[PDB]
Amino acid sequence: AKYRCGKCWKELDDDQLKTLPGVRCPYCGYRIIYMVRKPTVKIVKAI
Amino acid sequence: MEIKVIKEEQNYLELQIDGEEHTIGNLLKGMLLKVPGVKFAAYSLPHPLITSITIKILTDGSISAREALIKAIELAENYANLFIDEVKKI
Amino acid sequence: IIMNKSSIERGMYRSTFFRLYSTEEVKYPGGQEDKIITPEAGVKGYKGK
Amino acid sequence: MIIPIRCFTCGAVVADKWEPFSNRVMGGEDPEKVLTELGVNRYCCRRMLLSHVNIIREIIHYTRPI
Amino acid sequence: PISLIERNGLRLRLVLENYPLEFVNSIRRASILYVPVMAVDEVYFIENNSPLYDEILAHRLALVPFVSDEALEHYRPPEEGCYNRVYLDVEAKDQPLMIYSRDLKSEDQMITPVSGAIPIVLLGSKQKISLEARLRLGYGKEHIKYSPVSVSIVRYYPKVTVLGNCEKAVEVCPEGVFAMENNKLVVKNELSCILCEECLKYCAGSVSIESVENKFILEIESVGSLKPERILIEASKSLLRKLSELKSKLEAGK
Ligand code: F3S
Ligand SMILES: [Zn+2]
Ligand SMILES: [Zn+2]
Repeated sequence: AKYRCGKCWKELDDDQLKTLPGVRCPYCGYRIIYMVRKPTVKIVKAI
Repeated sequence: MEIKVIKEEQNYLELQIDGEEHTIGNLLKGMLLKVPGVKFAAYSLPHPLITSITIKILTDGSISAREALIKAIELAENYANLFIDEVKKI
Repeated sequence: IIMNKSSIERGMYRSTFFRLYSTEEVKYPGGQEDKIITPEAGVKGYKGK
Repeated sequence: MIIPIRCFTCGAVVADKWEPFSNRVMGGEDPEKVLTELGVNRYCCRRMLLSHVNIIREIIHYTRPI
Repeated sequence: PISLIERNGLRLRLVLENYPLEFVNSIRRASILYVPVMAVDEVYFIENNSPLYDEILAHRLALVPFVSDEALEHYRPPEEGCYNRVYLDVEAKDQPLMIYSRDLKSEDQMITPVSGAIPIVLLGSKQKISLEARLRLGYGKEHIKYSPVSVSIVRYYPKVTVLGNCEKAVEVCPEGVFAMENNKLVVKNELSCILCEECLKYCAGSVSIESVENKFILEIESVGSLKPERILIEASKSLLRKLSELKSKLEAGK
């Protein structure tokens, strides 16, 4: 369950194994994180 | 392409072709109007959402409607072969 | 009106519609009582695996 | 947002003509001559090149982290 | 008979002398529809941070034309299982990067995009994109991305004659069918007429316009996927296949 720190655009990355009070990234105090795209191949038919 | 026959007779025929758009129907209508003996030939697209045409042929009785359709197909094939031969030399 | 379907197939008026679903893990009076966000195993009202 | 690959009316590629047309029009040349000598004579393609916004330049700043 | 008018880049204009209008229209319709052209069918996205979503990018890749003159015989038509593969794997570093169609690596070297100047997408800072597209032959009936011609025209053969000298006809007619040389009204491009009848409307007695029954003008503009002559030949071949199959079914029914 990897995450991404929302500071600027796609600031580094986070792992759920990292434990901090509340929701924060260790790198900066920004309070917003996002889930990353899962590393799986996706079939997208071109209509 | 599926084919279905309706109201077939010696001089009158109706025939539904599934899978052909306006192109084949118009080609066949032109060749049917070209072949002698055919009193009235016309295709129709009953619904544009469905890709299936209906060809109605009425003949004077000298030749069968199915034979008239076959002659029209032969004429169209001759035209296509001539067109290929003339384009290749161009 | 009649619209060219070939134009539509080239992206003439293709659009995207975005819908948002949001929740809050609200805490209500009690002993450390919270609505923890977690996948469900065997609790009541279970929709189906 | 980004210029379409092909003209909507006729399936003619106009995406590759965006950069030359835009660069030369921004340089100080009237769009008519640039379009005529670029290789687009049908006005269906001209409206594709003329009426474009290039939103994608602004969006790359506001991109979903995903 | 077929007479070439002008053969420009990706454009072909012919005059057909003895062919019914129905056959010529069927030829143009089959050129748009029933000629197979290689194009992207499915896209596999390993990673996508681009501003464009997955479906938008897949559509843009599908609309990109690939040269497939030698791919018709080496690849099975869709009615028959052999698909080409094209890779796109790039990443920006610190500045926006507009990635074009030239950096579309293909498994088969003969199959490449028509032009390398086609801009696929623009990437922001530190944005990586990686995908594999599976190209497949297909007809224009299934989708318009498979059409080999951007435009196909079938129009009547014009016969325009000047009867006396008229100064208005040179400026009335939208086409350059009329010219005024040495104070005489003459026709420069007779075959450029479109039978608009403005030339006849403002000066009725000075000019006579008619259409030639047997002759027609057939124009096709390719997109680079195929040669125009090959497009016409393939359209005629598809018409022949359809007619032969219909004849076989009619004979079987009898
Ligand atoms: S373009 Fe041509 S034939 Fe008649 S009215 Fe206009 S002249
Ligand atoms: Zn951070
Ligand atoms: Zn156009």
